[PDB]
Amino acid sequence: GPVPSRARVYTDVNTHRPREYWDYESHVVEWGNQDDYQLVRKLGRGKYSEVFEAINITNNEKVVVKILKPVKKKKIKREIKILENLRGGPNIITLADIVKDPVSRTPALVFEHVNNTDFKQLYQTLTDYDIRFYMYEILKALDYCHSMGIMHRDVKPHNVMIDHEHRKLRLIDWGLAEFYHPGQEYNVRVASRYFKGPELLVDYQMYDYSLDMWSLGCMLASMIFRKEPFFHGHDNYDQLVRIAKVLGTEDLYDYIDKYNIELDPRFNDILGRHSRKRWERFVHSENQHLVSPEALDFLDKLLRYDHQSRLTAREAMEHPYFYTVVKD
Ligand SMILES: COc1ccc(/C=C2\S/C(=N\c3cccc(F)c3)NC2=O)cc1O
Repeated sequence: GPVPSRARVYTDVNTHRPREYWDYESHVVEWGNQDDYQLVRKLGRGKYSEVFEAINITNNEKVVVKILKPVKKKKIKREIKILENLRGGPNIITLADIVKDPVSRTPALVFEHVNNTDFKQLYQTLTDYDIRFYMYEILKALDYCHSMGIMHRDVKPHNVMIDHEHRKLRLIDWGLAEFYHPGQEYNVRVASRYFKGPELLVDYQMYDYSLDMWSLGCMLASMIFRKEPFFHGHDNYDQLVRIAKVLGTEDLYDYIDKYNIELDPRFNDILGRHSRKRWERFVHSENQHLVSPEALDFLDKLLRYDHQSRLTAREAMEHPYFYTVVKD
């Protein structure tokens, strides 16, 4: 069978936490007052929820209300428990309340509000310095949640809220996040297609926090190279082919051979043979102001097939790419 794997950091965090910390199925929700919140406008809809701007009438402050569609109560408790565990951490969205919506007959999560700019327009305006600054702020959030025993599993631009006026960043949408337990096998149907790590694309279930670092590398590559998304697959099979055309097929085979994994035979006629490319080939006159040797080295150390070889969040924060970022 497949070779097992463990996280190289924060491996035992949940082992030595009290069971109440990670045993989300036993969590007892503390419900707030549903009439404290007045919905103002709908902001979005997903497969699992709708999100609204709202006003908390007990303080006349804007909040954001996520009304869940019906889903396994286990998954609802998981997201609530994770949000409560991480509340107050650096750049983690703050869950302010949980209420029962009388119309949907489901829980409604109430969050702090972020006056954000959509990434489609924000990414066209960010400077080299802005990108380093906000990448550092995302790493603070990821090192925190990893240090707290949690993997996010849906890192992508749409889940990073940025109020550019106040240089404020929040990592949102913890609905796919999970507790890391050594040796646990996880669902590989997580993350958005363009941000799925090779471990998900080869169906390796014993993955860990390092999945988030692949997704972050995909974000970085799209920003410094001005190509969004960077790995633009048309389905989950073509997604791995897009990656292999950059990282090469020999190291893909080294990866699956190390964990004694077999590729889906449907790759026999689509994968081809590809050399590993140098990142300089993606540099051109319209993105070179966002590229430096430090940026390419940092990106190279995030985008590794082997989840065990990627920078950890803490290691990433030590990288020379962040030397120019003003520290507080
Ligand atoms: C503008 O300010 C904020 C915006 C969002 C959030 C928190 C969210 S949105 C979410 N899921 C979605 C995403 C898209 C569509 C959908 F129907 C649900 N999960 C969270 O935690 C907090 C804010 O302050």
